[PDB]
Amino acid sequence: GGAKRHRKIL
Amino acid sequence: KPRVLVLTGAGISAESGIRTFRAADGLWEEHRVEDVGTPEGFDRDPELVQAFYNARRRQLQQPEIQPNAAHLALAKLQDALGDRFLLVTQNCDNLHERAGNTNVIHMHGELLKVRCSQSGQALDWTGDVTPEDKCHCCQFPAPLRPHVVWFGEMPLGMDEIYMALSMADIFIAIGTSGHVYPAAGFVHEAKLHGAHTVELNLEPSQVGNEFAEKYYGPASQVVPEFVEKLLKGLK
Ligand SMILES: [Zn+2]
Repeated sequence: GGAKRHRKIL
Repeated sequence: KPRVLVLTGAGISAESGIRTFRAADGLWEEHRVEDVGTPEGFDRDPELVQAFYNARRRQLQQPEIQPNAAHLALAKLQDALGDRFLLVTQNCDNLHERAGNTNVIHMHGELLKVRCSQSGQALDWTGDVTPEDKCHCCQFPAPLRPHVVWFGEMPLGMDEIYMALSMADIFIAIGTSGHVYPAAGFVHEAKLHGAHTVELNLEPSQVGNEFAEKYYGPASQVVPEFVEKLLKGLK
């Protein structure tokens, strides 16, 4: 599922 | 009996007094994610980051902090289902454990644990982490970091989670925002493998439309009422 991340990058 | 996989997020612990990144601006205790929730943040200011999690760890263990009715309901669900039940949480708190749940998968780690910066070994820890605290797993004691999965790092127990997602008859997401991946994508996996998807939340998650069944309101009221129907449907 990939690494822990937020939907908004910028 | 149906196989049930439950995913919980920050929403379930909100009533207990545990806060997280606010929806309005993304600040966690008036701190930017970027400063206290990334590997980079730890590297630039280890003293501040360590102090931040020291505060969170201390706050967690205050007398007024207790598992609420939603936590308790999940413990009853595991008792009834036993091995056909799995609880996965994005939370670093220990309220699921205090409520009576066992084998909880903390995919984002735990506040009451630290980790050796050399071996990667996790370690139970309830007090402050000072610069003079080192690991107990290395010949040459290494510095300690919080056992919390930061943004940019790989979540824990992913293999077990995806296996359960494919096996689940019912998938229940509780108090999840839908902003944090891969956790927010779990509902899509469950639905792909034929699971019945349920959302229980104070507010609709940003993937709420993917859930087949949904109920909204305070966790301490919505979760115990959904759990009881389920237990009664089991008869
Ligand atoms: Zn070590």
